[PDB]
Amino acid sequence: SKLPKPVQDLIKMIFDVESMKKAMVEYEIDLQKMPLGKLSKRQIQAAYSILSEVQQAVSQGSSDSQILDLSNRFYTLIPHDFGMKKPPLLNNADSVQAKAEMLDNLLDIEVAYSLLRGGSDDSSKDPIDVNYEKLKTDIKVVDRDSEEAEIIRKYVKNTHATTHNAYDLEVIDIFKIEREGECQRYKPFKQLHNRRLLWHGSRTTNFAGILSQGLRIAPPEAPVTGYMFGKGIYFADMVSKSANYCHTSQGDPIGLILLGEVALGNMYELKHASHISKLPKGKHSVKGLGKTTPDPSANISLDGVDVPLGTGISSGVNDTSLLYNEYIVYDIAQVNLKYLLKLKFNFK
Ligand SMILES: Cc1nc2ccccc2c(=O)[nH]1
Repeated sequence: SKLPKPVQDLIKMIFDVESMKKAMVEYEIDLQKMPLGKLSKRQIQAAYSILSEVQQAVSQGSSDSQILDLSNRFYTLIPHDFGMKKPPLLNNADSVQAKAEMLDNLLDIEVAYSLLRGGSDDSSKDPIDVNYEKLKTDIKVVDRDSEEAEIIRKYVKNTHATTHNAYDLEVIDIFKIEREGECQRYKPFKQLHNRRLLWHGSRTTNFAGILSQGLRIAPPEAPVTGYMFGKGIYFADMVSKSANYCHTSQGDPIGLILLGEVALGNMYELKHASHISKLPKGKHSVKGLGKTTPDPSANISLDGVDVPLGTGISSGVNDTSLLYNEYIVYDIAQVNLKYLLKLKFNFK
């Protein structure tokens, strides 16, 4: 009752058990054999190791049956329902990427559903108040006419890529967030140079986890797929690049995005896929060099932090496998989430 409507609107939204169920069904998971309440960490941890066993087998060149065994084992562990359609073999990069994408969501779906059942949920206290406390995060509404509000709205407007011409982004709510202990954790990197305010798009069902446990790196068991520069935390300077990872449908055009203080330091600027996790001496990050970059001449120093809100301009790089820039850090302590934005997607 006692929280601002937008802050409340956000809790019910991120803690929706019905939205969690929707995602499971969209991954073709058998909710009769694998309900929301059966999902466990060691089960998803096991599901990662099988995908890593699959990608190793395919690489080492295995036999139909031994490769088929891991496909059966994965589905036996994570009950799937394909109806009358035959179960698709997990024996290729597209097959593993799609299952690895699912586990990421299922990981943050578990972390969220566990929170909901956890705690001394009694009766007198408003469901919102109860759940907002469980995130261990100070969520405060940013005023419409504030300084930061104009900066954040300039950033959204100017960094929307010409390629991403399928929606128009519309800002609904801006929240100044501060995760419990994050500043104490980030403290060793606050002094570091090249600190930037960057974007991070993610599915709505993952935010109760993102605000609960912060932005995280894939576990060692996870297959090394989907991401261009290894297991690390990925950001964009282009809003629409991150906004794409909200997976907003025409029926559900409401999604959430992030702005985190990423302590980049000396960036190991690459142009083509390169798995590392272990950076080179003196480097603190990786920068995926894109053909299009926000105007470096139009940089802003909001709170002594670099904000590349420049209009989309082409960088002088053409020998690169990347359309737009991306940034990766391999230490979760180098991130410090500042804002959470509620965005409307207006499809053409
Ligand atoms: C999950 C995720 N991956 C990304 C990769 C590149 C750039 C941005 C993102 C992002 O925002 N979320």
